Parts: sequence; C-alpha cells; structure tokens
Amino acid sequence: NQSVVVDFLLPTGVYLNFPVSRNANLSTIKQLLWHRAQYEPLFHMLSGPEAYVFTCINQTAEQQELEDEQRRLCDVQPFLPVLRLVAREGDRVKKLINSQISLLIGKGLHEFDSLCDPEVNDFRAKMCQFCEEAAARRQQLGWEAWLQYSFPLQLEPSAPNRALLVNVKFEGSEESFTFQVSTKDVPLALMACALRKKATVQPEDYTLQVNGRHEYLYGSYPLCQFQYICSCLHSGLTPHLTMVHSSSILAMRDESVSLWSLEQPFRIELIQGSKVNADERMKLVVQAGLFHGNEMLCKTVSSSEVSVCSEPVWKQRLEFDINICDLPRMARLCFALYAVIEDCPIAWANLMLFDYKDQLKTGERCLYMWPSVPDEKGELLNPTGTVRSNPNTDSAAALLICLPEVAPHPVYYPALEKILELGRHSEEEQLQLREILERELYEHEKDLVWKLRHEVQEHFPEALARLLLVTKWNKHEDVAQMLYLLCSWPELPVLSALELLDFSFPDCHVGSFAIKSLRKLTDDELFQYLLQLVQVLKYESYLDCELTKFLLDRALANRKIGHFLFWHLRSEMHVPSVALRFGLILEAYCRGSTHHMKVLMKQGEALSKLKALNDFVKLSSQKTPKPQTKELMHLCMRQEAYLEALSHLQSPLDPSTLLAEVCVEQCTFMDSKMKPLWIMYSNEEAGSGGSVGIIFKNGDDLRQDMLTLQMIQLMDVLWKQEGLDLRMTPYGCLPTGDRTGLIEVVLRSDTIANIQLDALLNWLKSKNPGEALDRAIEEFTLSCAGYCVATYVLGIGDRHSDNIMIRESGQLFHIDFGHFLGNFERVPFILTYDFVHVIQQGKTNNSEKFERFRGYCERAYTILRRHGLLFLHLFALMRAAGLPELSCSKDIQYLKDSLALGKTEEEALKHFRVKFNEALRESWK
Amino acid sequence: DNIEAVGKKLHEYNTQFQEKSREYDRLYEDYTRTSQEIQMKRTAIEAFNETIKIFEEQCQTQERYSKEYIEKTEIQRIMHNYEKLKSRISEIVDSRRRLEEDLKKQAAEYREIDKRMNSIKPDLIQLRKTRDQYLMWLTQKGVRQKKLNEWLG
Ligand SMILES: Cc1ccn2nc([C@H](C)Nc3ncnc4[nH]cc(-c5cc(O)cc(NS(C)(=O)=O)c5)c34)n(-c3ccccc3)c(=O)c12
Repeated sequence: NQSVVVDFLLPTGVYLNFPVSRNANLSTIKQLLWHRAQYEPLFHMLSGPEAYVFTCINQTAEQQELEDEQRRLCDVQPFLPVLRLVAREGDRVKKLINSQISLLIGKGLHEFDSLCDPEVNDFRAKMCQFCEEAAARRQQLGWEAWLQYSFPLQLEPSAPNRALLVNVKFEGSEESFTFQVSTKDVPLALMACALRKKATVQPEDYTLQVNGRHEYLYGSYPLCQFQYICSCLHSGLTPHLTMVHSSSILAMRDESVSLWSLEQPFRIELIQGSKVNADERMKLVVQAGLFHGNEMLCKTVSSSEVSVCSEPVWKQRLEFDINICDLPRMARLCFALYAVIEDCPIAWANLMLFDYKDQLKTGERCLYMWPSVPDEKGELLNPTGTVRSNPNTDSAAALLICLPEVAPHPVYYPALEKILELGRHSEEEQLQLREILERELYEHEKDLVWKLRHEVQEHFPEALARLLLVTKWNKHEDVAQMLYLLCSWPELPVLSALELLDFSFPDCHVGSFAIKSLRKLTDDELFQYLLQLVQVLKYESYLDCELTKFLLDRALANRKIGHFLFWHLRSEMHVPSVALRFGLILEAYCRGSTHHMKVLMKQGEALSKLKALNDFVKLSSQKTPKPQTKELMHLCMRQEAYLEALSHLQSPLDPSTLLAEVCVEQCTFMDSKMKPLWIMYSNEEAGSGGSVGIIFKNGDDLRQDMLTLQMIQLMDVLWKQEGLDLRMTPYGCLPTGDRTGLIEVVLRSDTIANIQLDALLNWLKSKNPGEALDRAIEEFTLSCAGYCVATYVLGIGDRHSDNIMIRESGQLFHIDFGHFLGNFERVPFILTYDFVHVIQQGKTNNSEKFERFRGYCERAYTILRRHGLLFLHLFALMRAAGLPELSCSKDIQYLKDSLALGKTEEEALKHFRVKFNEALRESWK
Repeated sequence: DNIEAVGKKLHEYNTQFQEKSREYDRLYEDYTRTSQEIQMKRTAIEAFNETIKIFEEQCQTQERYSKEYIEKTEIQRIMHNYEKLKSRISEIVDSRRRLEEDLKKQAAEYREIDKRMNSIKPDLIQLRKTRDQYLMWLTQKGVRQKKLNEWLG
C-alpha cells in the first residue's frame, strides 16, 4: 500500500508513531512531524525544525545523517521505518561522504572496521590520504587541467585534406553561425571565427562542446582526429557545437635477528577442523604444500586419517623439506581437506607465511576454507587461489593451525639493503642460449640460462620472464642473485610488462618492475587493458600493492578511467573472494572523486530501479500476455520516484552521453529467457543521435560478451592504426552488478533473420536508394571482412541469423558472443553465400570486388598477427576472471594456432588462403 | 572388449557424467544463492542491533532528560509516552529474534547443501576419469573421430 507508519524519536526522549507516504520527501516529513509533535509533551524545549537532521539505519546496517531532505523516503530506504532527530553540528562533510560511499560500493564501511585487521586499516589510512591529496591538488589547478581530467579528448586512432561546413553557437543563445573550415584546422583556429562573428552580428577564454554531450574539442590536434568530426564527415552530417567560457567550466569544477640465520626445517602444527560436512563412512585427510606462484617449493607432506566428523582433531606436526631461511618473500602455504576411503577434495585454503609488514607469521591462525570445485586439472592443492579467508565465517568450514615460535625476537624478510649485499658477489655458450631464448623449458635448458643469467640481462633483456621461472625460489642464495639482476634490469616495453603481471611471477619486486614499465602507457592505451589489469588484482597477496596504487593514480588523473575502474570493481562486489579487496579500492577511489561520486550515485539508482522494473516484467510475463505487460511496465515507469531516477543521468556505458528524457512509449522488453529491457531516451541538443538506447539485461553473466567486444574494439584500433577502417560497430557493454549489465543499442538496425522475411540486397536497396547503394555495399564489405576475421581468430561459434545484425548504413555486426576459442574443436573460417552475394553486388561472378574483399580479410589477419603476443598476454591475464571457456593453457593455445604464431609470416598467410578458399567452396553447399 | 561394446559403455558413462555434472551444477547454484541470502541475513541482523541501540539511547535520554525536568499531569503524558516507546522496542526485539531463527534454519540448509555436494564429488570425479579412460582406449585402438563424437552425448 501507499503510506507506512514511521517511528519518530525526538531528542527530548519523546516518541511518535504516525503514517506518512512512501513518496514523501524528508523535508515534507519534518513538517508533518512538527505538526504532530506540538500536541505531545516537551515541544516547547525543541529548537526549530531546521536545527535538526533525520537519522536512520540504512540497508547496509549503518547510521546515516540524512542531510539531503529533498529525498523521498522510498529512496532513502531505511531498514526499519525509524527516524531520530539529532543535531546538525559536526564535521558532516566527512559524515555525508562516508555514508554515500557505503551505499555506493554495496558494502558498508563498518564491515571493514569489524575485521580488526591492521592491514585493512593501514590500507584505508594510506590510500584514503593519498586519494584525498590528489583530489585537493586537482581543485587548485587550472580549468584547462580540469577539463583534461574531466573530459579527456576522444580521438580517432593514428593518435586526407578535404573541407566541409560546421555549425557553432554560444551558451544561452538561440542564434548560431554556420561556416566553412577544413579537416586539418586546429580547434583554437575555429574558435577565432565564431568569436569574430560575435563582434560582427579573447580566443583562449573558451573551448568547444559537442551539443548535448560532455565531449569537448581542445588541444593541439586537427579537427578530423576527433571522433565527433570524423563521425560527422563519414555520415555527411554537419557538426553542432557550443562555445563555453572558462567561468562556465570553473562553475562545473566547483559544483632484530637476521632471517638467514634460522637453518631449521619449516613446520606447522595442525590442530582441529571445524564445520566439516563430509560422508560419515569415509575418513578425513589434510594435504598441505608450500608454493611460490605455480611452483612447489618442496615435497608436499600429508596428515593421518582421522574419522569423518564435524570437528576433527589432528594435533600433528607437519615438517617440510625446506629450512626457514630458504623461504622467499611471497612464500605461500596451501591446504586442501580431503575425504578418503578406508578421491574427494572437500575444501582448500592458502596462507601467506609472511605478512604485509614483511614479518614471518607466528602463532595460531584460523583459515576459513573455500569449497573445492571438481575440474579437469583436479590438482592436489589450489595454490593459484586467493590468500584471503572466506567471509562466511559463521557457516563455512575452517582449520586451526599454529606457526611455531622460531626465535625470541620477531623476524622479517631481509631489506633490499642486504639482498644487494648477497646478490653482488657472483661464443660457444652464446649459440646455445640464442637457440633456447630466440625462437615451460626443460631441466637441461633451465640450468644453462641460470649460468648465463648475466648475459641474459646484457643481451636478451626481453627474456626476463624466461629467467625468472628458471630461478630456484626454494633457495635464498639464488633469490638474492636474481633480484640483484632485477634491480639493474633495463625498462621493458609494455608488451613484456603485461606478461610479468601473470600469476607465474608473484614476487613483489617483479610486479614493481612490471608497473614501472606500464607507467609509459597513455590513457587511451591503458584503457584497452583496464579489464585485464583489474582481474590481475585477484592474484595479489597483500591489499596495498603497486598495481592498486597504479590503478588509483590513473583513476585520479583521468575521470573516464576512474569511471570504468569503478564499474569493473563494483560489478564484482557480490563475489565473496574479492568483496573486501575491491571494496577498499572503491572507497579510496570515491574519496578522491567526489564530483564523479555524484554521477555514479545517480547511475546506481537508475540501475536499482531497472532491476526492480525487470523483476516486475518477469513476474508479469507469467501472468499476462505481452501488450498488457508492456503497458504495466509503462505505469511503473511513470511513477515519480522511478521516472526521476531513470531520467537525467550520464550513461554508464559512456559518461559523455547524457540520457536525459526517458521515452516511456518507446521503451519495451524482449521475451527471451532473461527478459531484457529496452529503454529509449530523447536527449535535447543532440541531432541524428538525439535518440539513444540502453538494454538492461539481468539473469545472465555479461563478462564473456564484454571481453569479446573489448577484443573486437582492440582489433579495430590495431587496424585503424594502419589506415584500415573496417567499419566495425564496437558497441558498449558493461557489467554493473551480479548477473546484471547494460548494452548500448545500435539503432537503425535489424537481425538477418528478420531481414530474410537478393533478400539482404533488397533491404539495403530500400535503405540506400539510388546512388547511395554503392556506399552501403562498401560498408557491408569492409565490415564482413572484419567480423569474418575477428570471429575466426577468437574462434567464435554458434553464429546464425538471430545473432548477426545489419545496419541501414550497410554495416554488418555480431551480437551475443556466447562461446569462443572453439567452445561448443577448431571453428573454420566462414563465408555465407548471402554475404558473398551482397559483396558481389548481386552478380554470380564479380571477380574485381571479391578480390578487394579477400585483400581486406588478408590485410586484417596480417595486422592482428603483428600484435599476436598482445592477445596472448591479455588472454593469459583473463584466466584470473574464472570464465569457464577461458580457464587454461589450451584456451590460449587456440589463439596461437588461429594466428599461426608458430609459423612464419608467409607460411601462415598461405594457410589463411586455404582456410579462406575452402570457406568459399563450402559456402555453396 | 570389442570396439562397439567399449563404445557403448563410453556412451552410457558420458551420459552418467553429464547428468551428474548437471546435478552438482544445480546444487552449486543453491550453495551460492544460500551464501548470498545468509550474508544478507547476518547484515539485516546487524541492522536490527543498530536500530535497537538507537532505541536504547532514546531510553537513556528519556530517563536523564525526564528526571532533571519532572519536579515542575504532564507527568502522566511523559510516562505513558515512555511506556509506548518501551512497548515498540519489544516488537523490534521480537522481529530480530524471528530473523535469528531463520538464519539458524538457513545455516542448517547451507550445511546440508555442502554435505550433499561432498558426496557427489567422488561419483563425478570417478565418472570423468572412466569416461576419459574409455576415450583414450578407443583413440589407441584407432577409432575414428566421427565415431567417438556420436558416442559422446
Ligand atoms: C526489446 C529488446 C531487448 C533486448 N533486445 N535485443 C535486441 C537485439 C537482439 N539486440 C540488439 N539490438 C539493437 N542494438 C543492440 N546493441 C547491442 C545489442 C545486443 C548485444 C548483445 O551482446 C546481446 C543482446 N541481446 S540481449 C540484451 O542479450 O537480449 C543485444 C543490440 N532487440 C532487437 C533489436 C532490433 C531488431 C530485433 C531485435 C530487441 O528488440 C531487444
């Protein structure tokens, strides 16, 4: 029903309980409160209503001072309908922010306090200060700087001399000025002419905005390198721009025992299990082993068989074949609990032997265990898995161990000082190393590289990864030698650094070298790898790491990176294994991004209403047919709390797009399995793209779809980087939540299934009549090539009329990438007769056109091949994501073969042709 | 021991594996869902703690603010108002108590889901291995990929 009885606690101790409307905003509720309180005792002692602030317990279980009283009670969403009057005074800037953060990131900040963990608290102290300083620095600096922070330039790659017209206007002015400029005019030069026309009917006091978007035209670059202009040129449409004064941007801007002495074999005491749920006839074993990355430091020792029961007791020393001095910094003890007869992995847990301050841990630890999933690998242990405890401490299984007291004083892993102290002291051969490096190594080969490890540094600087693996990390002397080399190792290119971020290289010093080499990344490039970098955080041991700082440095310098950093982290907060890590990064981000918080807040509530809107539609689909369901959607949308929330937000898919006025009539849903929603906005000031759409899908995971699109966008950038525009449609796709995301709609488009009801060729004729049709066919040909190559390389199957889609421009594109890397064997290259028909303009034989198209496909495949190591590296890091079809070396193997990296360039290009040709053959039958 | 006989057994064993996998997958959904619900319950219980703290600070204030005041028929209104306050706390205590009881019941479900998973894992792992042993046996015997495909599923 509409109204709800709310409990009011006045600060005199008096108590009122009356009904108010869920719609009513807080300000309105105060007035009703004050009107009712006047007839209760102690009213004369209350100050005025504006002296006080409502307080509630919100959904995240924390108190919240409700400073914005324009908010509806249904929006505030208190836990129980209970409001306390307290006093305004206090540092309520810190109170407000802290509250909004808890609501925003999903997790309540108190949950971090509750843990009573130094590491957590230390992380929070350092990162929040660091972010806050960055933010305070940003405020002082110039508006130009601020514009660069907030609306970084969106440029076309290569990051041609014709000339066409352009409409420019001023802020708060109906009239506008159409005039000629060239492709190669810089943007300040353009501002000169409109500013001259102003005095008819001061150049650097302004910049240019793209009407109805937060995209801005500035800097030393020519017009045609900007996306909007480039887009306008290709469509033929005139640009539409606004001049905006510095003031207007400023207004936006405002609102002691050395470790190597302990030559004693490593040992732990296994005490008890807890909350174990195993088959009562079987009997329990705990297998345990030390690891450094992938590699066993020693032989894995095991427990005795105790009887299966909920609370099994062992009280067993497990000694290991390694002395305490030999342990490396990132040494990692790993447990697995099994059930055995007289086969079953129950659960596992991992533990860093040293802590975040470099201290060798001592005494009891209670490792709350994770359940084991049965899988292809089925290894003894799971040393790749996270080192954090399971957050379900109440109901999860657990293991009580004890790390013994090893020396009277505490002990740390030696400082960089003494590593260099130890590491200092220590053409026939060159031919063998050449052969081994220049071309999982073997016993024989590993031993050679280690001897010639200095020559590797001198002459094979790119082979650092090869050398790290060949180091014996279970002996401290070796470790000192490698690290010594590492500190004087030359900066490697980005491509090599990405390899080093993989799980195989857990040493803190290696990660530092990696990030050191990624600091040369431009924001445009960093953005291509943001997803991968985020997943790599799941490999980290400690919270405070070079990667977290790096990502925070870039998020704070660039608001677009900050945005996607936010959503990448936010969309996994439901996942227990990363909630804590991610939560802490999100808090730090927010604190240095109060401007963007306001935007991200609005988006999360759009998202929260859409979830509820989809859940209604789903639950109504069962009851009623579609047309009536379509209108019952519209009524729920037209509710003030919904409509306000769904209207006037920056798009999560691209923050420069303003979703302004929702068009309830044009909204709908598809009756597929997950019943996705189609939401249409008509934003003012935009022209041909004065309509924009978003799909809200809930119930499926969208990550594999995004990875695939990210990868296609990357190809498009690699191709565009050598003068080949293949007319792709790299539409936006963003996971925002638990099996929830958004997908950018591509208007003026239909599925081949529908178009086929010269079938394709006529549709294009009716969309490109007369002398247009030539363009549509070329748009089709360029894109067919791109999606033919892309889908062959990524190995995307299950292609059909229902999931290939055509634009009225001619451009073809794929949707709904369910499967890839040849998951339900090698996917052949694929030409449809339908697409060969269109490419040939309807002829049986059009040899001249068809060869251009073969060239396009060959140029495509060649370029990707030049950057094949980039795709392997990016894919290798994505194994962190735990996508079922991207779990192992074989899924990466597919890519090597698909790009034929093991073959020479011309050899590979001959295999492409034979694959190509048999697809041409196979197309008829 | 003949090829058709082993290939028939590879079909059966594959069907038993895919179905056993489907069962575990269904249980693992329940395990995850139950884990999200219980976290939700444990934090709604925190939300009950925090509310009740708010009501007991109110009670503290009602006594301190009233005692110092009440020396100066208003008395009867104040005291009944306090009795009405105290009465509402007992509703909120009762409701908290009901949730605690659900979380206890759902903890027992979580417990049982995880136990049912841990007795399937041996069957599931044994069926993967057997399936694979029959696959390799036939691949060694020279059996063509077409024939292996049609036995699987
Ligand atoms: C009402 C409603 C809800 C969802 N959809 N989806 C579609 C079609 C299938 N897809 C699209 N249509 C246009 N622009 C797009 N941009 C991106 C997608 C895209 C990308 C994906 O990876 C997956 C999916 N689909 S999902 C969200 O999983 O259902 C969509 C996409 N159409 C549609 C449009 C034109 C003609 C026929 C059908 C809908 O009417 C519709």
